Amino acid sequence: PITFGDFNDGEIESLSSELLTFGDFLPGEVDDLTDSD
Amino acid sequence: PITFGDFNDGEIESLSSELLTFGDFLPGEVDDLTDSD
Amino acid sequence: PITFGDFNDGEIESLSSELLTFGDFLPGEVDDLTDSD
Amino acid sequence: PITFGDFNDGEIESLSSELLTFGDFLPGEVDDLTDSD
Amino acid sequence: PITFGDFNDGEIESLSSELLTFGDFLPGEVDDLTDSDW
Amino acid sequence: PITFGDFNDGEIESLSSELLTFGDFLPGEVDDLTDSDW
Amino acid sequence: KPSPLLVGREFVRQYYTLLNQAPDMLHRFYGKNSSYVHGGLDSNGKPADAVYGQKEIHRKVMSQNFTNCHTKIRHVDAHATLNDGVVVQVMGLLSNNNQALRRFMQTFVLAPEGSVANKFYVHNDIFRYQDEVF
Amino acid sequence: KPSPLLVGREFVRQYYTLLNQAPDMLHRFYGKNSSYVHGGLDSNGKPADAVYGQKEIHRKVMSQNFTNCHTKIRHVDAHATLNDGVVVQVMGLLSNNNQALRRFMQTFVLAPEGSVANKFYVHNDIFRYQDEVF
Amino acid sequence: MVMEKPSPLLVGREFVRQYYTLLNQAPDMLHRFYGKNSSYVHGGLDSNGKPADAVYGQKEIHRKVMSQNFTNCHTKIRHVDAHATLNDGVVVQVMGLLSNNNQALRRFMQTFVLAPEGSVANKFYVHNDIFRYQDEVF
Amino acid sequence: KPSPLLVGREFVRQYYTLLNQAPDMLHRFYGKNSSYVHGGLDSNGKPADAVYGQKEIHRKVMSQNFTNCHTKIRHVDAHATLNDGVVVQVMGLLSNNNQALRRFMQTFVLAPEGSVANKFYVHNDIFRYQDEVF
Amino acid sequence: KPSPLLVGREFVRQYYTLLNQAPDMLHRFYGKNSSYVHGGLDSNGKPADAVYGQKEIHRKVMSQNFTNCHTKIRHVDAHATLNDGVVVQVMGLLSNNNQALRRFMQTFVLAPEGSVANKFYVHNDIFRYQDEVF
Amino acid sequence: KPSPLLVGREFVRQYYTLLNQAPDMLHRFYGKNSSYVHGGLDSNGKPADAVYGQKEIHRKVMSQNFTNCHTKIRHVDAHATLNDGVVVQVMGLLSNNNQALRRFMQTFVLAPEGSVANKFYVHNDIFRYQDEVF
Amino acid sequence: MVMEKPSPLLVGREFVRQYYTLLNQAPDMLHRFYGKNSSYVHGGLDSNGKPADAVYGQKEIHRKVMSQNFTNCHTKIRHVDAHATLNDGVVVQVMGLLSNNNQALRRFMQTFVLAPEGSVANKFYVHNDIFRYQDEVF
Amino acid sequence: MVMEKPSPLLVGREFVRQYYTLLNQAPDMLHRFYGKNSSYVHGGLDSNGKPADAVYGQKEIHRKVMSQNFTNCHTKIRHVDAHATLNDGVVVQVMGLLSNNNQALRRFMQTFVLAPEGSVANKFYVHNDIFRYQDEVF
Amino acid sequence: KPSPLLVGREFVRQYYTLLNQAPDMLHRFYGKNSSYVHGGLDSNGKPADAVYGQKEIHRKVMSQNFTNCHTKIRHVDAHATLNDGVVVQVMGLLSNNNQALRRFMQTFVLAPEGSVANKFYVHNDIFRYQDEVF
Amino acid sequence: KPSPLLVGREFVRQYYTLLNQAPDMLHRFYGKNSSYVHGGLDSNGKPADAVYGQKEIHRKVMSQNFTNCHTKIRHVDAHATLNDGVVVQVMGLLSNNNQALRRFMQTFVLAPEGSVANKFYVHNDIFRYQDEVF
Amino acid sequence: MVMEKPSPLLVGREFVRQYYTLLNQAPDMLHRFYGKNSSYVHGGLDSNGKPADAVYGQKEIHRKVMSQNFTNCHTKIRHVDAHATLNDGVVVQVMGLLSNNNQALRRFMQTFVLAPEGSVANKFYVHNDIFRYQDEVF
Amino acid sequence: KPSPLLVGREFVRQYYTLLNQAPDMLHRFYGKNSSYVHGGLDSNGKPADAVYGQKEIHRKVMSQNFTNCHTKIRHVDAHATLNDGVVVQVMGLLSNNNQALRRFMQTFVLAPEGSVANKFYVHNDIFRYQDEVF
Amino acid sequence: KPSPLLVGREFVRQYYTLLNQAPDMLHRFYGKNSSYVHGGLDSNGKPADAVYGQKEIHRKVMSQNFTNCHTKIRHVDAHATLNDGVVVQVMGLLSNNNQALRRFMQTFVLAPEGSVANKFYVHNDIFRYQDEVF
Repeated sequence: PITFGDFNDGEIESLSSELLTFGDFLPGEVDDLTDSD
Repeated sequence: PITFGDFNDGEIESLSSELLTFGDFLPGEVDDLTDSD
Repeated sequence: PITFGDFNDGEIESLSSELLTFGDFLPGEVDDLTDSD
Repeated sequence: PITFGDFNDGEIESLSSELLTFGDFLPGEVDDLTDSD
Repeated sequence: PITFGDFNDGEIESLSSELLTFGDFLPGEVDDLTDSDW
Repeated sequence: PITFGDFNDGEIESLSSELLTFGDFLPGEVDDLTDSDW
Repeated sequence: KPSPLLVGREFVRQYYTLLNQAPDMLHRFYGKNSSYVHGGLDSNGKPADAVYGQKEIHRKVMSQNFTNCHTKIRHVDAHATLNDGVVVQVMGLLSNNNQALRRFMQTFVLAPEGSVANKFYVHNDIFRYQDEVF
Repeated sequence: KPSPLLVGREFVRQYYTLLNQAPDMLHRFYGKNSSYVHGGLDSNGKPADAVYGQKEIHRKVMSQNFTNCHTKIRHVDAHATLNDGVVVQVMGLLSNNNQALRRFMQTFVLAPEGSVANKFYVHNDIFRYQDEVF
Repeated sequence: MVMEKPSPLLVGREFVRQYYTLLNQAPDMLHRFYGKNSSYVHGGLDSNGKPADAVYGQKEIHRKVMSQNFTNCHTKIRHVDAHATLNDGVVVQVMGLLSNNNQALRRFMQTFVLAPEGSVANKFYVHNDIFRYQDEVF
Repeated sequence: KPSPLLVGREFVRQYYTLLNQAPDMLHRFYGKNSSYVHGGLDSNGKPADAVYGQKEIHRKVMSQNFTNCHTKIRHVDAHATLNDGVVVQVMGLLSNNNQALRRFMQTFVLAPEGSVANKFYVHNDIFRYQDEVF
Repeated sequence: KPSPLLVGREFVRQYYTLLNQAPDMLHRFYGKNSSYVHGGLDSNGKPADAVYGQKEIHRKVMSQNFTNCHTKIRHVDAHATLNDGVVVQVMGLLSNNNQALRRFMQTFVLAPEGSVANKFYVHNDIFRYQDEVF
Repeated sequence: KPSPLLVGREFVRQYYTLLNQAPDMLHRFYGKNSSYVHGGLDSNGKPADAVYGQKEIHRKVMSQNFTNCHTKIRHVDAHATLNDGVVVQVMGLLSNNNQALRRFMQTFVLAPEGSVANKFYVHNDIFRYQDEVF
Repeated sequence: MVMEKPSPLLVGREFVRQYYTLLNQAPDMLHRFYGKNSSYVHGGLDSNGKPADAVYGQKEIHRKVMSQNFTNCHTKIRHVDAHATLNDGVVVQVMGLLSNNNQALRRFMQTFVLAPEGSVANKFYVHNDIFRYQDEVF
Repeated sequence: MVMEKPSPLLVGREFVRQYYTLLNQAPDMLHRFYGKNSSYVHGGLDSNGKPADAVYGQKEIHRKVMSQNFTNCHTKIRHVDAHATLNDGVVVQVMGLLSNNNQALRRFMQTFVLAPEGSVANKFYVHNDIFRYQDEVF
Repeated sequence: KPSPLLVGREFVRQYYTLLNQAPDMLHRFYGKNSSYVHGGLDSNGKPADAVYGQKEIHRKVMSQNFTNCHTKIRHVDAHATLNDGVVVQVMGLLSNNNQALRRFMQTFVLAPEGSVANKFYVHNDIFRYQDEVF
Repeated sequence: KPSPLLVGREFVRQYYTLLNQAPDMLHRFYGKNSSYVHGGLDSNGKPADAVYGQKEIHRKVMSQNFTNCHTKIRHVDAHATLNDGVVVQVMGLLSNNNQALRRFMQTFVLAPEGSVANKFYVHNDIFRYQDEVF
Repeated sequence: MVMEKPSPLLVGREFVRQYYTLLNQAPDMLHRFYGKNSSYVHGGLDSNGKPADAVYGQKEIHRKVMSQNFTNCHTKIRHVDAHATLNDGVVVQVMGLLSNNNQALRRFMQTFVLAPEGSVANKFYVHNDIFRYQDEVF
Repeated sequence: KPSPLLVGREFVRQYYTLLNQAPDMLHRFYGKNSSYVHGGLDSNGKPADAVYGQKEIHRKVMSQNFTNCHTKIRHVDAHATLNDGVVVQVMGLLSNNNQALRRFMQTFVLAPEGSVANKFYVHNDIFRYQDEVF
Repeated sequence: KPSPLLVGREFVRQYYTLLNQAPDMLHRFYGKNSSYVHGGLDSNGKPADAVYGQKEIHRKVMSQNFTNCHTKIRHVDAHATLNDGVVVQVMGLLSNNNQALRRFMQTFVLAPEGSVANKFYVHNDIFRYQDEVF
């Protein structure tokens, strides 16, 4: 268990919500549109 | 003929209108109302 | 014991310290000089 | 005689002095050091 | 003998050597008179 | 022998009398090596 | 369920990234019978009326002419509301076509999709600037 | 309960004594949610901005920055307001920074704090130089 | 169309206007501004060189206000400052010039403390009135 | 060749008449080497900065806000001075913007133009309120 | 004892992930007496004094106002320093406000907190861009 | 009637030559009611406001402060416009103050002054980098 | 309700929007944007390595736009700057990304010079259009 | 060691100091401050109620100063303002308190005009002296 | 015995009031072999020679020529020192002859007479301005 | 005996050399009854009070966090005082943690130990930053 | 006259200047800048396409600096940023251009972490040296 | 063969004594081929050009009408130059007509006459105020 | 033969570009027995002395440690002086190591080579900042 600052084990892992989608965009479709392309 | 600055013979003396009145006030009523009262 | 704010009875009266003098001035003569004129 | 604004013919040509050098630098040597290097 | 701008040596010192006085008082006369008071 | 606090003679100067050096270079070798070039 | 605050933060980030990158694709965020009042003063200076539906929202977004829409987001508040929705109040600076940044608020109401869990669509969007009002 | 006139005389004497000696402790007279206005100098001297609370009152007093301010009280009136409070209207001459005598009026509304009997704090403090008006 | 009950400065200015207009026009009617526990001083000067004392009560307030005859008095208010105070009240500090029966412009010095009636909202009565001329004090 | 006293009274009358009627023309009294100091307002009214030239004097007058300034001149002293000039020292009561009568000194040093006989311009103009100093 | 390289990669990943998602919690990485210098923020943009302390670091981060700042890490080097510390040099591409990819240096110096094993905080945080120099 | 392409090459060569040598004389190219717009100077550098007139153009050029600006012109296109005018679209690399080669595009619209044949003045001058937009 | 003539920036941005939307949807109608004396380059590259020359006419502009026959091209405008110029017209500088027939995103440089039609008020046509991709030049 | 000549304010203040110190110490030497064409009036009232006139010469300066015969008078200067004027001279405006022969301090109002002597550099004499009390004027 | 802070506050008030009112009378605050330093520039410009002895401080004060010397005390510190004396550090603003306020400090060292209790004479007086060393 | 000015200058040099090089060694300057202030702010923004004793002085110095303090001395003025002591007035600029320089105002009082010749100890020390007072 | 001690920025810049001048003049003597536990990497590339690893000890840095020719290299430093770090040491971040044996100048990325020796005041050695050309990375 | 440093110092002393003691006497310092600038402006906003010749220098000095100029010399740097000439760099503050001091920048070039020992004349003189350029 | 203004402008451009690009190659601008005082601070704090000769000039230039020296040239003046030389006065800003810009002057004296026509070498170089004198 290695953490930095005052974060616990997996604090920002729980903050990051990969299955949060909006509209009819597929999971990560907005990011795939944004990066590269 | 004694004048100051760049004024002519009684330039501002003719400029100063003593008979100019506004409203019901007599020619000097406003001055008398403001002065000493 | 009429007092105001958080002042104790006699706090600022003791703060006055009329007996304090400086130089060779007599007590209160500085005030006498400045207040008169 | 194509000129722009109120510029005489060859005015900035005279303003440009290619043979003016300082120190022991050869003509254009300073540009050479500070161009693409 | 160091001088500049076609000025005689000490031409400027001599010109500016005067002090600020008033009337016919010599420099320090007023101070001498008020020296009497403690 | 002017000293302040409880410090001895020149204790402050002794403590603070040390030039900035890097590595095994006593202060001066680097300037010596760059003195070779024009 | 993710916290309303996290949902609001993520939606604000995605929305203001897509606004800068693909303004024409912004119509996908909304659904049927969704309000959208982003706009300026009308001919008489009154606030613009709402547009409802994906087609109308896309038409309004295209008419807005969002080119290189740079946002500078000062505050995002997200709270849970009725029908398991999320209400987000956003304050920030917006600059379209690299002009001066203008202060704005924008209120989102995001409604959950009945079919797919952990999925929201923008039921309500209420954008307005500051100089157009104050 | 003491006579309101006696309270007024005691307060005027003590307040101007502390004013003359140590201005920094003037805020000790005031408590919470108390109003203090005095003359006025924001950009031109006309805007008189009210301050509330001990911190803001102390800040205003330090900005007004009396130095050996002298005072000659010509008249003091004390009456009984609501909630057993006292209203004290004082007319006098003030000289700040060893300047000339200037006519002034100062109105106190003093309220009892309740915790200690015969204890009052400056709930309202309105100061105004006579010269500024007229 | 927020109702926005009047600010204390507005109440103070409105009260000053009404009080002084009524005093100039119908000063016999001035007594209804005061309540049963109202304190009143108006430029008093007893026959001792000191300012006169106060009157506490509406009936004797009326008695004293009739005692000082008020005919066609001219008032010019040059400062009004009103602030909120305890029990929702308003404290008003007023200065100006007052001349009764056409004498010279006398510089006066006034402080008002108003109190809500309680029976009806936005109703105030003069709980405290302190009024002295500059000449009688300085 | 007029009397210094006579030109002093004539100038003081004309100058305050123009000051009361049309302040914006005051600069016509001055030339280019003229010095003008009057009151002062930089931080708290203490720093009085001299201005020179007709443009600077006019700007200073417009910033000094003369509107309906009533002057009751109590005393005028006029004397002869260098280069056949005159010096006028006047004491009076000034009321600007319909304030109260404030005691003031005003000192003019008037020089002849030379082009026209019996013609003078304000070479030096020092104004000072008595209350702000005493 | 974790490998310095391992903690370097873990920290670079976690730090840039949180920087992309929620910039407001960047200061949580830093503690007391820690130094943070990032880019240039001034009228000219050249000078930018480093800030110290969690409060100042958070204020600087908010002033910069990161929004969808995407990072593509091209290289990361981690080495062991004094007090069992870690030095992490990072080369990458940063794009803030959905702008173009810009080459950048970052230099972290991480010290162990001591209270908890395998715990590190950003003691030093130097940031530099490509366009700023060269 | 010279070839618009020839006029474009002549103008681009002379304009960037004078730009490299003596920035103070750039306004000499421009006349009256001409528009000059550049990258933009501000507290944030975002809003670029055009200026009109020789005086304002010279002031803006001095403020934006060209110095030893090396220009490598990748491409120049010159075409004929209204009133026998010329339009010059120029792509190149600019390094001001010995910074790096930054990609830029600049559009000139030149009109004849009429009095002298084969004489043109900059009527419009729009300059733009790529780093601040792309 | 003052009926103001559109600002040159507004005309430039509106023209950019219509131009690129119509180019994306119906390139066949694009030729009607240009008048008789219309000069045009659009990312040209002849079989020599140098950028292609300019073309000078409406019917030929139509031939050109059928020559590059854009289909479902995607355009992403990043900058538009419009200013007034001679004869009431507007000079427009446009920059962004264009991909024809679903290739990669390419930076481009565009300069527009518009002229009033003369017969109908607030009617403009593309007098000059200069468009070149960044890769074909740098 | 740049030898700048004294500024008008500096010379005016220095003259005021010397004048009001010599007035307190040796009034008999006060006449030496003035020259042959020196006009001087010092807060006088004639036997009519109007302010007294001024004397116009060094001998009458001496006669006047002996006339009001100042002894151990106390002076407290509150304001001095000096400005350069025509012919290199300095005009000085001074206000303070003066009490002669140990009465109460009286507010006074003064104007000074000095002129260079001409022979010795940085030497001035009191060309014009106007002095009046506020009691005799207001 | 009074507190050193009380002694310092009272002495600061008395001295800085007597400076405005009766500057010539200040010489009775000092005594035998007391250091007085208040001064401006000299031939070197930085230092000012101290004056010792009542006649010397009186002469130096008269040379200083304080006319309506308005002071403005921003801070006063008073601490006890050797032989019951009090050291006072005063920070504030000074204005001689109603000119612009200048920042200053003044250090007092007050020593007690053994003959009289609560009898303090200024053994040391040092004065300096901000603009004269900065 | 040596000159008070010389011993004061020597003490200022040594004191600031220690204050930067070895801040934890600073307490050795002070003695049993020594005082110490170094311009602290707390509560209502009032400046911090003094501390007494060598241990308390060391604690305050350690708490104040002096790291690589850079000091520029613009004025030093030392004079004789009671018991052959020296009063020192210091004007300068101080920068802590290599941050922006702040104007500082300082007063030292040094007293002989009693037995060792030419041995002085810091009886009193007062320090104040300019921005915290003015 | 206060001796003081050098600021961390001064130490970093001074070290950069000495390090690079000695590198340009006598690369063989570069090894004396490090210590027994010094980590050092100078723009490496293994036979895989990935950047090479670092050496961890005086002898290894000496071996590496002998490994690369490092002769008559020209360096132009564009940025130096030094800050204080743990144990009084200084962390230094360096940006510039390097060219070894007279090739073209290539931009490089460098980070220095210095450590006080402790035995002698104001003496430092290179504890950490990270250097990679940004041509094998980007 | 005097030291250039002392020669320059004495020349600056004499020049700035004569600037206010006798401004009309300043032309005697210059010669036949002598330049002169003293920081002038015009309608175009560009700084004023130079004048050549003793008569033109005298006319320009009279036009600039220096009256009671007060100069504070913050820096003088004199060095040897061709033909045993002296180059002098002057940094200071100059105030004209007793107005506000302005920072001034000055470069003198002094050449020997060649006929008298230690005889120098002002070959070149360049002057510029700070506000008019920066 | 070119104009002195042209020579000065070209030399300023070349020198201040070589200073940024190749500071080590700056020694070639000077010749034998040439002054160089680009300093300002030393051990005692007084302005630095001079270095003569190409070797000494190169040594001092290397000591300055110029790193990405960004110059900002506000003003350049060039005049013809004795022995056909050119005197240049340069005012502007300088930033070393991308720090804050500091205001400065630089005085150049360029002498002509006897052998090569139209050839100049820097006989004299003087450099000064504001913050080291004002």
